[PDB]
Amino acid sequence: ADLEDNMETLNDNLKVIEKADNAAQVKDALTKMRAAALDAQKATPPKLEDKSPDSPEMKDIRHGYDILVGQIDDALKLANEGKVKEAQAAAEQLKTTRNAYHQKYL
Amino acid sequence: ADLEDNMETLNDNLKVIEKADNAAQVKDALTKMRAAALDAQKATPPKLEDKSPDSPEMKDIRHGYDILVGQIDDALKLANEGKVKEAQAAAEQLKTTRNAYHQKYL
Ligand code: HEM
Ligand code: HEM
Ligand SMILES: [Mg+2]
Ligand SMILES: [Mg+2]
Ligand SMILES: [Mg+2]
Repeated sequence: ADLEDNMETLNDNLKVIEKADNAAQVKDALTKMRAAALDAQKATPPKLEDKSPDSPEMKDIRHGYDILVGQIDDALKLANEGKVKEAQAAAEQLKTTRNAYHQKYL
Repeated sequence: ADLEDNMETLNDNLKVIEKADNAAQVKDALTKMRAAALDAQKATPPKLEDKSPDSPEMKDIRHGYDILVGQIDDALKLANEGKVKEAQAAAEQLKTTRNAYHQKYL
């Protein structure tokens, strides 16, 4: 899957976690967002096509995703304990990384 | 070095930044710090030895460092812009991150 597909998989699943009632739904959604994130990371965004492999940017965007996966595990750890609400909440913090990094790379 | 040294390097250098009066000292300290972090991140803390690298824990431990590294980077950039005060101020935010993950794994 490509970046356009990765982001799409992310957006959709964060939606699902909103409409989610039971724990499981929330888990399968994150499992998916964690896969997508890592993949997205292995990619090179159109605004960085020229940027060098180790450009400070390439390191920034890189780290960004590590923060996203980090926050996904946070909510994943919770969905696992069966704690919906808490995960759903912890899942919102993700919009903050989205905005912070989109602002810089979208 | 071992997790005992890396942290030594962090506690040592962090304080250096507080007593420093010019950007230069700050940047050098932060640079050393950034290293130590990436290093501590690669080791397994005693309290987590018998754990699995896929364990919820290792993920949270993994993340903490990512948070810290990002913070060292945000203060490092300010120092490269000569904001000795804004830089030190940012550095302060590191403690918050330490007290938090030390509670869980120290
Ligand atoms: C889970 C939170 C996130 C959501 C819901 C999300 C959602 C989206 C959506 C809907 C798009 C538009 C895709 C299109 O129009 O084809 C997009 C694009 C993009 N996102 Fe995210 N995103 C998230 C997190 C991130 C993060 C953390 C990064 C960077 C570390 C990132 C980097 C990008 C980039 C570079 C694009 C533009 C792709 C292109 O130019 O085709 N996104 N994202
Ligand atoms: C840059 C802010 C930090 C400072 C100044 C700091 C400082 C220290 C100091 C002085 C020690 C005691 C070492 C010893 O007694 O030998 C220590 C231990 C430790 N720190 Fe940090 N630390 C920081 C951040 C972190 C973070 C983010 C983590 C999260 C993984 C962490 C995890 C640990 C652990 C697990 C130990 C115990 C080592 C042991 O006794 O085996 N520290 N830290
Ligand atoms: Mg996908
Ligand atoms: Mg004092
Ligand atoms: Mg940053």
